[PDB]
Amino acid sequence: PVTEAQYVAPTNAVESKLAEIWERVLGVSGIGILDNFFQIGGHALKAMAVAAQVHREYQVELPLKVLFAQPTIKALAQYVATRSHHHHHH
Repeated sequence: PVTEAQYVAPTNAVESKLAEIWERVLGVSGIGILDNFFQIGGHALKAMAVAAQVHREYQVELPLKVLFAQPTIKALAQYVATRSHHHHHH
């Protein structure tokens, strides 16, 4: 009960790349930062397919637990961004 905004195109490059990837998986155009993946027509099978190309592209694991909990470009962009950053596992 918070995804009530109108379509808003991605404005940060990360968001912009994920929105493109969604268009290639869903076969539609106009993916926004607030577009709820499941509302667009996507489902679990599609969600797992997103993580497949993204894991190889962004070098990062995306479990369904994140995709389903936060089915939005904004969420994935931040979840991915914080992981792509320079960690210090040492």
